[PDB]
Amino acid sequence: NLYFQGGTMYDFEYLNGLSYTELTNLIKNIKWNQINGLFNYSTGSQKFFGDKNRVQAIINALQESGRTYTANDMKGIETFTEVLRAGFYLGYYNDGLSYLNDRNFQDKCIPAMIAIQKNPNFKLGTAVQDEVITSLGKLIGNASANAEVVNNCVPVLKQFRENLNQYAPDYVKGTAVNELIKGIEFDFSGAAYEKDVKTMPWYGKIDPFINELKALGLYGNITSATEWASDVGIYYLSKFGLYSTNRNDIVQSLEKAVDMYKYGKIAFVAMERITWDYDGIGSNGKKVDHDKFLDDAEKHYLPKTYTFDNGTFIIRAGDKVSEEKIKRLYWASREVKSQFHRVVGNDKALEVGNADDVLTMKIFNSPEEYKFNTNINGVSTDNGGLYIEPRGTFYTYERTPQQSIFSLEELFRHEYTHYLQARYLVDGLWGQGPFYEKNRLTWFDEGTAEFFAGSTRTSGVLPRKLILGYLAKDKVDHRYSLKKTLNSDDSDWMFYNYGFAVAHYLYEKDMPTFIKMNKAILNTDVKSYDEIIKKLSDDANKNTEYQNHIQELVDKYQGAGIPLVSDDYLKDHGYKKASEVYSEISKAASLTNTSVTAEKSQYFNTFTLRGTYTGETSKGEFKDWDEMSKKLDGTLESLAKNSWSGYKTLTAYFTNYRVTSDNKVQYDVVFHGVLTDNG
Repeated sequence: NLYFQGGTMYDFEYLNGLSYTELTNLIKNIKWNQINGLFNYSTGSQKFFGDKNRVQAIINALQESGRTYTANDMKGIETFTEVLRAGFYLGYYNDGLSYLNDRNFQDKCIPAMIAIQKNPNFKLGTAVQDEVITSLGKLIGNASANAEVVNNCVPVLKQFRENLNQYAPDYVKGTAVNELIKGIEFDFSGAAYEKDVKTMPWYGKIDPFINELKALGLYGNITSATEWASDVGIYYLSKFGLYSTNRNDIVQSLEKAVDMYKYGKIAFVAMERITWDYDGIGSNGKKVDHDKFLDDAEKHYLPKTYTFDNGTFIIRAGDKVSEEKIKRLYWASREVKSQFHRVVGNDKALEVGNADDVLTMKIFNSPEEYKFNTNINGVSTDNGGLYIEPRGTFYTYERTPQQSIFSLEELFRHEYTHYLQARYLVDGLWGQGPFYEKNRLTWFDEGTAEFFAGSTRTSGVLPRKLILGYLAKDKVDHRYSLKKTLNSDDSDWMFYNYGFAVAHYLYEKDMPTFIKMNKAILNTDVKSYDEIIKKLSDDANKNTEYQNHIQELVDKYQGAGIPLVSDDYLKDHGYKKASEVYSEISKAASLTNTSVTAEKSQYFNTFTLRGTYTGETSKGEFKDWDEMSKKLDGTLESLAKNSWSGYKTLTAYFTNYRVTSDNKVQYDVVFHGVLTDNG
């Protein structure tokens, strides 16, 4: 025990020495944080809260300041309450203060609570009055409540309701009511943990309170600013509704919430409350179909369906997403796909009968509307969009330039690449096999995505201006070495931008290593991949190359752009007899043993042409790849010189590089374009 302070910071050793009179008066005019280690379990605090007479003194003093507080003076009610909250907290966690855990002791706070409630100043209004309510709600949270106490909250709820449009948007006002409700609910739920809810002092005695929550929940005229309040109303209507004699009446109000706000946030909550709090049984006594409700909700937000490639590529979209966009996205998928197969060298899906056999894209009208996707489909919506491979489904939304740096096409070009990685490159589950036991592909998965997003029809892969722009930052470190980028647990957001630079670097400056790397992933050769990463990491030379290549990108930024699909794709091409197109493409590409498939879409038809290409004597694999790129891009360009508009829709790739017994270069070649001949 001590009998001196120093510095307006107070120790328990010192507080323990004071008479109760002196103590309670001190607490009235100090902030709670001024008490040192207040929430800490000490011999000091043990001694302080261990005295049943002292805490009772603290309770009595709070009861007195509850009787006397005014709009201008709070009479330390905040401090009194924080001190008590500390009592109960330590009593919960530490034996020796366990008498503080007993609900029977906690009830000793009720007379103080009532005192606060009977004060004519127990109303929302000024900062003091509001803080008093906030403090009360938190104390109930740690202590106890009566049916009597709860019902005294009724005027405050009415006052809030009657002033919803002013009060709910106010942080302090809104926090007060929320703290009060949440506080009471926490105490009540705690007391009934595994006990029969029917045997509670307050059960059936809180009808006025419940009725006050119905009114909030079923307010109707919500805005963005006031929605949370009615949300609280519904959520806590369900919670307190448990202490009503009429179950079916409570569920009726919840079902009304669903009808009143539909496919908005509060209907989802109300619906959750029925299944979780009320056994998913309605007011009529029959099982509410939660699954149908979610299906109804998805149909409301995603009413439009667009089908491509014989139903293997489906877009479900909001009513406001442009049809032009839909088409552009399809053609964008085609551009990225052709570049991807070129580099990777495989177009045959790795597994049979996976969900990605059909690609599905769900595009909400807006970021606002997008949020209900987590509700509807159980996925995070804290993103610009998301590909879920086990579902073969991409979720995103249409967006304005102000809403996102990325347009919808760009984001799709990026995410689409993950669909390609998972289907055609990485065997088994994406993110969950041998290649993921160690953290080997983080740079690669994200880097190749940014990279392939820049695919074009006839120019290969180009850097996107936006990523080039990012690279324009601090040269002096901050810039990653080759070794750092390849070997990421946290890193700053720039990590992905350097991953891109590596991918681009390898593509432009070192195709041989790019191909070797992809073949390793493709063949599931974890050892070859690790060896390649090792050589690159250990070789200071490749790093210097990479460092200057970063500079080269930074320089290219001035005149760069975003590779996006051409308006040419949307043009009315008109008729062209199918057989002429095939012959024309076969001659110009020198294809052999060709075959074709025609596919039906929502707005057009398409064909896929497959042929063998065999050229002259091989100049090595990587030189072969380079020339094949140039020879093929050249064919696509010259074909566009023809009068038929449809050649401008063509995309092409090659796969399965090999050499003949006579060292002649040999590839599988694929062309894709619009088809305008029915027969």
